[PDB]
Amino acid sequence: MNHYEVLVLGGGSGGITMAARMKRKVGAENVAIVEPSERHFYQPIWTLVGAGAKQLSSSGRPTASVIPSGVEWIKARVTELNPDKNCIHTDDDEKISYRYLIIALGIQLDYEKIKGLPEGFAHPKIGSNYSVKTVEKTWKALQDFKEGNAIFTFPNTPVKCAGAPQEIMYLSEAYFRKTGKRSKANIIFNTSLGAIFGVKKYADALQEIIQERNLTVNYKKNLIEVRADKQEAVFENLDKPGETQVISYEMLHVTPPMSPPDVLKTSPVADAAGWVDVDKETLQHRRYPNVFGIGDCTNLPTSKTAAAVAAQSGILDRTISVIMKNQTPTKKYDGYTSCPLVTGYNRVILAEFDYKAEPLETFPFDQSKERLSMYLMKADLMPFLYWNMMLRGYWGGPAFLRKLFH
Amino acid sequence: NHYEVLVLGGGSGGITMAARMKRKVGAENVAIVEPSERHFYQPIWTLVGAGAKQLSSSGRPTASVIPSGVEWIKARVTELNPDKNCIHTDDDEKISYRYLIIALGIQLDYEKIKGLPEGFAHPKIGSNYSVKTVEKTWKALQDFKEGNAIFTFPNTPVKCAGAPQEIMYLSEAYFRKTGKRSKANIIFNTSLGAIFGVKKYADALQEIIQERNLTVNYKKNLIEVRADKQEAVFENLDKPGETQVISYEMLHVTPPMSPPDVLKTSPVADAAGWVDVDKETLQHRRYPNVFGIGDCTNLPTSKTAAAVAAQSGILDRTISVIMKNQTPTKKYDGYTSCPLVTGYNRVILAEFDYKAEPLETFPFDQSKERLSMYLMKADLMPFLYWNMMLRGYWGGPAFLRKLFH
Ligand SMILES: Cc1cc2nc3c(=O)[nH]c(=O)nc-3n(C[C@H](O)[C@H](O)[C@H](O)COP(=O)(O)OP(=O)(O)OC[C@H]3O[C@@H](n4cnc5c(N)ncnc54)[C@H](O)[C@@H]3O)c2cc1C
Ligand SMILES: Cc1cc2nc3c(=O)[nH]c(=O)nc-3n(C[C@H](O)[C@H](O)[C@H](O)COP(=O)(O)OP(=O)(O)OC[C@H]3O[C@@H](n4cnc5c(N)ncnc54)[C@H](O)[C@@H]3O)c2cc1C
Ligand SMILES: NC(=O)CN(CC(=O)O)CC(=O)O
Ligand SMILES: NC(=O)CN(CC(=O)O)CC(=O)O
Repeated sequence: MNHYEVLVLGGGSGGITMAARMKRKVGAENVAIVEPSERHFYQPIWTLVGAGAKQLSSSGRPTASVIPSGVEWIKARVTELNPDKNCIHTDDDEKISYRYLIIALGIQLDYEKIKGLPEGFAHPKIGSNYSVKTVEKTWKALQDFKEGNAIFTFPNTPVKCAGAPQEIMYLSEAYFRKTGKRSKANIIFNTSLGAIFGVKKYADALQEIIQERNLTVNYKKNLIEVRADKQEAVFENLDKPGETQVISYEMLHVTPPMSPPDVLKTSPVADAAGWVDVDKETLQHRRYPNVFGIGDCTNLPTSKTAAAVAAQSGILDRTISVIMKNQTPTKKYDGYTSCPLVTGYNRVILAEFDYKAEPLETFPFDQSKERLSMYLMKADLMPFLYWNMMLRGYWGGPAFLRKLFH
Repeated sequence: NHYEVLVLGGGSGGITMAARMKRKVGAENVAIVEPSERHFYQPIWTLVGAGAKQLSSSGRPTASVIPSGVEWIKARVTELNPDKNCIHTDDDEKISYRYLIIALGIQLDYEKIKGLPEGFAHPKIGSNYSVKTVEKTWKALQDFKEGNAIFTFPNTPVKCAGAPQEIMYLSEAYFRKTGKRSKANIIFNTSLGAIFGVKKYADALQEIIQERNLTVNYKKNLIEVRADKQEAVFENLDKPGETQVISYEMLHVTPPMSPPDVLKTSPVADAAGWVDVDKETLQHRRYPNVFGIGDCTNLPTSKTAAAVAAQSGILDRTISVIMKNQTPTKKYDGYTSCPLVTGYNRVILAEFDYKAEPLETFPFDQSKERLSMYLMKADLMPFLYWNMMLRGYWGGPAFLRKLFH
């Protein structure tokens, strides 16, 4: 069997970041990354791409260019995990064993659970910022909008970046105003959830925006079907089983149902729901002590964000090092996570919070207010620091800077 | 091989639907894919765990309930390719169909709890949800001397939401009748924030919980069992990262549950792995020749055999009208029932619908503990299950409800 001291499953945000940290602990030649995709994306940029404010090209880099130098890149798809014999399988029929395993497989997009998708993306007026293949379609639908309903969906599953499904609504609302066609747009947010946001301090701020900008939010309404032919969308009422609603749209933004990667759903490393089953403090696996998880694929009960990944990477780095000395971990993850909500082409509400769903703000001023400073940070600073600091393993939590500023 | 109607699963919904469609398309045009040699009426296991009935009475050979002339393919489904109208089995056989009925039930995942299932090799721990552990529940009740009697409820969907607490009420009554109620601290450690999701019966159970000094610990989920040390670890779902290690003299485990593995990645599943069907007609949302019944579906109601029975009448008509190139008319109302055994001689018959509101068959108040309803569940309904439901002659109780009113 091909073998590595540290095997990283997934070459996305968590995988690359952990690979860089592990290169410095065990040496590059002793780390491998299993990743089939040729390109690595900073997916937060896609919110602004779908709003015409950023280029798709700028959100990605070739996977080969972010692989830490000297780390082995296995360009393949994991097809099975056998933790009881410390090995995995790839779709090349290659078997790889490990001393330590880091699982960073992200979350899976399930557009096809929506009837009429993804076939319907071949038609105009429908987009989705959650995929490289549909994010630009959001912008074209926003551009080509003339009159009617502008509908935005939130599915009945876990999601990554719970703020992005509505960020694009606020940007869409602002685009209509600057283009003079706000009068002609009826803006609808049909969300499976019962609340606009899970943290009150920020839910309150967004509700103020919903009121002042004439937005309609229908709660517990989930998209089940798209008739891209007829520009019709069917929504189910989760509170009244059986009841469905057909509504026309002049533009529709779809947030797809999402699930654990297929390979994990049936794996011994998953919990009953398919997520990597790890200690919520240390990120060591609950049942396989040489297995670790990070990012969207875990059952860490916090919002699945890249900011969360960075905080987790600092914790996991310390967990693994301590276990390699057969000591007990002491540093505990607090559920830190962050959704910088873009509320317009020049404003961001920087939501930061923790396992308790209470604010945990880095800056001493009130981040529930729309701010230009926070827009610039997200749109211009954070991508630079992602490629050049986070992916090299030198960005953990902002806890350091939060306590500096008191 | 090809069959007009292919039924996946030879359980409650599978056998029932096979019997009904035998009468629609002919027995020779129906097949059942089911690997298990024994078929169980699982509600009895609640009383087996309490020592009130024998496990032998719970099951019959699978061969004994297959409708005459229907093909029993004793194998395990391993793939579903609905776009080519076929499935694969663990015999490397490929079977095609004109219509597919998916009745694969729910899957139990004891191994997601560290220390299980190997912990069942030790004493003092049982589970009524498995044939291989339900009798261990009864022995744990027997051997209980002094300490904590722990009953759990997981953080996943469940079949029969009432059973995890039914065996607690029976266990309480058993300790009174053996004199050792004084020596038992009895706790229901549940992942949920409520004792029951329908208020009328939630109030009834809460009054029973207070009157018999039972402890309910909400948002507490079993994550590990140290069977050797008789210790059980719970996570606090309200404070991620916090745990609690508890000693037990008796532990009853309700395991985490999930969709069958073969469905988790299947195109017929919704994003969560449940069979994605219309909530009223039970026809699949994306493949119009596919149907779902029972625990494997995403029907948003309690997963119960009574729900299967009501669903079998709707699905029978749904499939019949589709065969006649017509659109289905009759809607499923989400009817389901958990007849809660509250003691060795009493039952709260909870019946409700999609809106989580009571829908009682009888005109009297079923919130009250009743011997009539105990006698019905313990003795009559098993008879009616083997002899009417599994023959396709039991659907919704709607008719009886309207008469009895
Ligand atoms: C539109 C949008 C906007 C967002 N905005 C923000 C934001 O403003 N702020 C924020 O913090 N977060 C945001 N996020 C979330 C952020 O992108 C993710 O949380 C983060 O990328 C998670 O990292 P990860 O490593 O867990 O997964 P990913 O970065 O998604 O990486 C997973 C990797 O696993 C690979 N993989 C999958 N299956 C297999 C397999 N079987 N074998 C091998 N490899 C496999 C994939 O190819 C991928 O490279 C946003 C997300 C979206 C979609
Ligand atoms: C302890 C307990 C007490 C209960 N009490 C009650 C009660 O009082 N009232 C009530 O209404 N309900 C009760 N229930 C629930 C009831 O038993 C179930 O809801 C009912 O059996 C659901 O039927 P089903 O056909 O959907 O699944 P099942 O009856 O479980 O049948 C599923 C079948 O699918 C088969 N199968 C699985 N995977 C595959 C595969 N890959 N290929 C082929 N076949 C496969 C299995 O072998 C099984 O035979 C109770 C359940 C338990 C565990
Ligand atoms: N949905 C709306 O249009 C406005 N709504 C806000 C909401 O739905 O939460 C109520 C209000 O403004 O008083
Ligand atoms: N008891 C009944 O309702 C009919 N039963 C008879 C029985 O098994 O008791 C089935 C049959 O027709 O043979």
